[PDB]
Amino acid sequence: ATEIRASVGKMIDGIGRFYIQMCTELKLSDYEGRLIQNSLTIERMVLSAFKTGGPIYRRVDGKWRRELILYDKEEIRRIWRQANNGDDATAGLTHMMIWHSNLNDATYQRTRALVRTGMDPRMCSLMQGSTLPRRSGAAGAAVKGVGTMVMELIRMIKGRRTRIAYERMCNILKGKFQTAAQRTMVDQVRESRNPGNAEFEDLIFLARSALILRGSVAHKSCLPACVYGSAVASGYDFEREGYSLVGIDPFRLLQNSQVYSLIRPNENPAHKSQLVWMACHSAAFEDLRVSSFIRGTKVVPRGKLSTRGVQIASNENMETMESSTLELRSRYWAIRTRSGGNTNQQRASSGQISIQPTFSVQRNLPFDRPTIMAAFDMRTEIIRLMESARPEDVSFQGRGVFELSDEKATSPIVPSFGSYFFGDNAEEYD
Amino acid sequence: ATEIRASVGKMIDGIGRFYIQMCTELKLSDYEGRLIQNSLTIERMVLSAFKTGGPIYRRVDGKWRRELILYDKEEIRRIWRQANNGDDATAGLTHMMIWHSNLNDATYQRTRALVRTGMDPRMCSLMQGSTLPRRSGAAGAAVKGVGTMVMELIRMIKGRRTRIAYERMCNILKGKFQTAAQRTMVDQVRESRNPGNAEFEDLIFLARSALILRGSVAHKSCLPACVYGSAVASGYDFEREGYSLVGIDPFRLLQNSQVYSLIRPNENPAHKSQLVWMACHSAAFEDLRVSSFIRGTKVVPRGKLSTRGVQIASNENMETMESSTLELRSRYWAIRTRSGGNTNQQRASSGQISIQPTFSVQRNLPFDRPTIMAAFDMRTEIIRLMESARPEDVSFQGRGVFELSDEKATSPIVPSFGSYFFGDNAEEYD
Amino acid sequence: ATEIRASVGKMIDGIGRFYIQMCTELKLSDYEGRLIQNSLTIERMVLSAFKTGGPIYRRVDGKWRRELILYDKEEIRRIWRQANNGDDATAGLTHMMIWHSNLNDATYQRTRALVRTGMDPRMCSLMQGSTLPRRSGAAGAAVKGVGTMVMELIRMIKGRRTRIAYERMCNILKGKFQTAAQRTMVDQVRESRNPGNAEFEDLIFLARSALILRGSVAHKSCLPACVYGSAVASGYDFEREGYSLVGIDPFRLLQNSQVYSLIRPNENPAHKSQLVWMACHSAAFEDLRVSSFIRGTKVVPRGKLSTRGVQIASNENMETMESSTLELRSRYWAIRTRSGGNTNQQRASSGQISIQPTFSVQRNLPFDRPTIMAAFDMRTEIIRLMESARPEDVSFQGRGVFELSDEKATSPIVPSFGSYFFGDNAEEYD
Ligand SMILES: Cc1cc(Br)cnc1N1CCN(C(=O)c2c(-c3ccccc3Cl)noc2C)CC1
Ligand SMILES: Cc1cc(Br)cnc1N1CCN(C(=O)c2c(-c3ccccc3Cl)noc2C)CC1
Ligand SMILES: Cc1cc(Br)cnc1N1CCN(C(=O)c2c(-c3ccccc3Cl)noc2C)CC1
Repeated sequence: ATEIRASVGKMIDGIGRFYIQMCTELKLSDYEGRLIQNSLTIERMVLSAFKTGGPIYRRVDGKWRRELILYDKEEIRRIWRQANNGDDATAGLTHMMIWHSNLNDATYQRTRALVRTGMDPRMCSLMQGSTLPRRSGAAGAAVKGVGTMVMELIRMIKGRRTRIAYERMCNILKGKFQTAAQRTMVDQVRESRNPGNAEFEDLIFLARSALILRGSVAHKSCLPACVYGSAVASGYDFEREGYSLVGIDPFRLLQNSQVYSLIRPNENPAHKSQLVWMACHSAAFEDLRVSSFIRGTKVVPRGKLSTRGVQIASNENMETMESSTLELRSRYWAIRTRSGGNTNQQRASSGQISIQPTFSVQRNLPFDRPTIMAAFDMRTEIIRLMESARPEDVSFQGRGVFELSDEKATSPIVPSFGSYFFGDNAEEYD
Repeated sequence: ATEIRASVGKMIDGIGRFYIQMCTELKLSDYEGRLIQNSLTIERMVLSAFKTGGPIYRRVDGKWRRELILYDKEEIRRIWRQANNGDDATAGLTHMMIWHSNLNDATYQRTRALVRTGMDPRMCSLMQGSTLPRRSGAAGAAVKGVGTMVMELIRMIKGRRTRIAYERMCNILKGKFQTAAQRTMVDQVRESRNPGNAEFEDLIFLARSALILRGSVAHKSCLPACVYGSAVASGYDFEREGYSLVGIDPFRLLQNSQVYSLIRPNENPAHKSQLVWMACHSAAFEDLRVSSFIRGTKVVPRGKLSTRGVQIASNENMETMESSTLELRSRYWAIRTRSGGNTNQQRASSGQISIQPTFSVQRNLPFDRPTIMAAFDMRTEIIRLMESARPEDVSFQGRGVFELSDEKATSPIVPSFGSYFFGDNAEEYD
Repeated sequence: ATEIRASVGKMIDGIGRFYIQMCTELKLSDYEGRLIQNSLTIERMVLSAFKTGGPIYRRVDGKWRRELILYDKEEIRRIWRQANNGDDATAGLTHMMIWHSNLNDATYQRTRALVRTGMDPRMCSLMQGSTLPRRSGAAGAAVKGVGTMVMELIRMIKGRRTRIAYERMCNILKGKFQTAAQRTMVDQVRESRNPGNAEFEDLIFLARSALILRGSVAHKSCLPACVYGSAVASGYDFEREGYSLVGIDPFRLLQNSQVYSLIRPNENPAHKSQLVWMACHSAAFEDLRVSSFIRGTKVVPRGKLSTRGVQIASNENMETMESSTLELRSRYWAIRTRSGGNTNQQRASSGQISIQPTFSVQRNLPFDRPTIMAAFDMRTEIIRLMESARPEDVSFQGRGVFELSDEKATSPIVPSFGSYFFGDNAEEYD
């Protein structure tokens, strides 16, 4: 833990020093450095570098102005290495990619790409890290969802270093599955010589199963570089204090930060805020109920958000652009989990699925129909297993949210209970 | 459109002139002519004529009095032909039958007739135009529901002009089905020589399918004759202005009309009003949600309506009868559709049917169970097709309600969302 | 009825005289005699007698004190016989056992015992009278649930008087089943020579079926002995007035009684009250909706009750114990039923399970999916039968609740509509 917090603390400290350096280069005011659109361009530039540029937004005579500029990749690559105490520091780079991955996950549906891969577009909840490059970091692998891994595997299916890269991705997917049955099917896809349609059919099956028997997918609060830099500048030592991606730290940092955003004419700044909050705590595919309870205010579905993406395109004119504060704080916090929830055990039950009439009164007599009727080769084992699962089943027994002052997660608050962020479009009402 | 509005405008103009004529014959006051019970008798008389009579209600010394009278069928038949500029005018007649059909559809469940035909009594939503005579008009055919057509077909199954009338009804049903699979099954029932139990079994199957893969059934706002007549009298020219059954016109006319009803001691006039509003816009089997949103006030299920039928029987005594205004106006309007909604296409999906846990918090993990589990000869094609359908699926993408001033349907309002009018009795709570 | 009310009135009159006698022996004040914990010990002592003792709670110098004492079984057995006018009076004894059975049914989940018997722990609603001894009274047999009978039958399966006791329990279970198919399966378990796994598998099947096709299980309001005794003492004659266990009498008696309870530091007295009210009217496995409507205030699930059991263990210290009034009255009353609801008939339907679109408006088009899709050896007959059942189906047509003044059940009030008491734990949210 101390050792982990030490290295994490270093890479966040690196990103910070880099951002401050980059902010002085461009001669940006502190406020300007803390504009989200400016942070994303600077983040983009260091990622492309490993000519490079993008739009940078300044404040001249009461109006927001765009001014795209370019740098040498070598100059940036030099500035990054040196902000990270000599080392090449690839870890801090994939941390900015995962942040971009998370914001993409909240902003865009990847339906157009799912159909090409022959996948059900209703698998979006399985698509964490889909806009993340194949062969990302170890951190990138961890964050990638079951569906993402399946999609990457099909692209391959559809040069003996190709076979090892195939087996690598199979093992990444296998390690994510929490049941033996699901894992044995991955062995049958990996062990296959010259993969084709059978493996395609198998991976589509496995994806569907992961909607019920969920895979272990890592979640990491990753913040725009301007949040870290602003903290390094203001006198916070990430190396002496350490840092966590899954503990309280990102929540605490956001509670001590103020980021800004460019907002368009018709857009609701509160809705823009939800989007960046969701991305910040990797929450695109969380239950809206749990997000809402943590944040304090309601977390509304994508289709009910009166907002477009964070990035302002080259097309649109700056004259109508205004700048708003992003509300990125929370009521409570919670530990970010690697778990997909309970998949097996099946240790007893405890519950009630029907009633026995005591009073002679006119009424319907409720019963849990799917569950009662349910109880009446590896695919067969999988089907039977996911037929046993009920939406009513509770995962993460005992674990709860925490107050912002409870840094050591001493006193968990267990909450009393629309769930899907992407279940509200012109074709479906979920 | 202009040509259609021209003929529609003429037949509504005919009905108007007829009603005014009939109102002067009976020496009725304007108010009395606009009593719904009086309109229904006059409507009945011209339909029977093609001795004939019924109850007529007057206002003598502060009390409502019933006074049944009879006319020569020939005299009525003469009065109808002449109000319709010489022509026999059968179209205007079937328009009054469809109005009666719609009021029946809202007033009575046809369960007793469904059981005799060997049909599930839960098919009421398929029963538009069931009280409409076999071999009605072309308009009558259009308005008749899938279930109605099936019921008529069984009565036949249970004289070579019998075979053509059989094939006619098959084609009416076929034209209503929006899938190839459903249509090919109708060919197999029609092509059959000497129909029997196989065809009975096939048509029962087809009826069940039409609850999910819905048929194209026409909907026509048809108003009591007293509404049209009152407009002709007050100076409205249906021929110069044209008229529509599916556009704004009936809504606009109702917004400029005042009809009355006889109300019994225990009855809620507001509930009586809902019933006649439902009948007026052919809405017996609509989603109560959409009816409520259009009308402005809640549209309550039949079992929660403290009202009986519009017609006051010969048995009941007039001394307790009072007269109320029927509230037949709306907040908005909407185009009446021929469509049954989306049945096929299956072009991608876009949506979310599960969640991925981000926070370590005690909770259930929702998922759309029927949908996920779903994906695991013409009857087989039909079953597979209706197993793909979800109640969550959206039909009529882009189309919405309109303000009463938007005559050209320029600006659609898409609404934000109990659905069944007949799902609230002593045996079922739907 | 008069004859039944006569004998019931006698046994309740016996229990009363016994309790008063026992209260004078222990030199208890009236208030103390009406403390629920004191009533349960006295009840326990007469049941064990047929050395015996338990805790008795007094009020000394502003503090509650525990003082366990013992009696001769023979002395108690003498006191019971004589309070019941000479007779041995076993009936009044099983009435106190059924009361304890009901309080257990409300207090404890029997999941740990269900798993040992190889039964689904979600069958709790079938477990009325599980803590009641095998071979109880005839009254005890009636009150025992389908699941209880199955559990007892397995214990047997897992000395030719063993065979008759086996056949006896089979007949008790058979008489409870409301369908022929379920009854014929019980014949196949009973007729079996040397029972084993086939019978185990059959009885588990039968238990599952009874969640949908419910068995006829008796329900009896049985009150703590202190309620009866307090009424005998205050001048009520149960023998002249008669008494009922299923009519108005227990409701009326509770409305004229005041019982007390020992309450722990953290406990909500209102929640303690719900628990004893539930036990009093045998309502552990009723729909919470109907319980709430009758009682007047909400009847909360077990997991949301901030209370533990009624009995205060020898471990816990009395110094923190305070005494509260138990709120055991109701808004209305209802007849306690022997019926499990409608299981067959299938006489038509009457209802609506889909809609037909009238307006061209963007929306989902609801339909009852399970019901529509449903319609597409004795076990097979059972499966098909329970596949026809819908949670929406109405049982007890016409029957309703009554005002406390309507003793003759003249005017039934039919109510307008969380259902499970045990569907709210750390593993399931039902
Ligand atoms: C930014 C931040 C990020 C994370 Br992850 C957690 N904690 C954070 N802060 C740091 C600043 N902070 C203060 O109260 C301070 C400090 C201060 C400075 C550093 C450490 C502690 C303290 Cl207390 N020095 O002056 C004031 C005033 C609030 C908590
Ligand atoms: C009855 C009605 C049915 C339908 Br379908 C649509 N529109 C309708 N009306 C007609 C009457 N109306 C008026 O404002 C008028 C008119 C008037 C008369 C005819 C046409 C237009 C007008 Cl504007 N002449 O005087 C006043 C006053 C309201 C709208
Ligand atoms: C206890 C009780 C249980 C059941 Br089961 C039903 N009814 C019950 N009571 C009895 C007492 N009670 C009274 O009003 C009385 C009576 C009285 C006493 C006995 C009978 C009737 C009456 Cl009215 N004698 O004085 C007053 C005062 C209320 C109703």
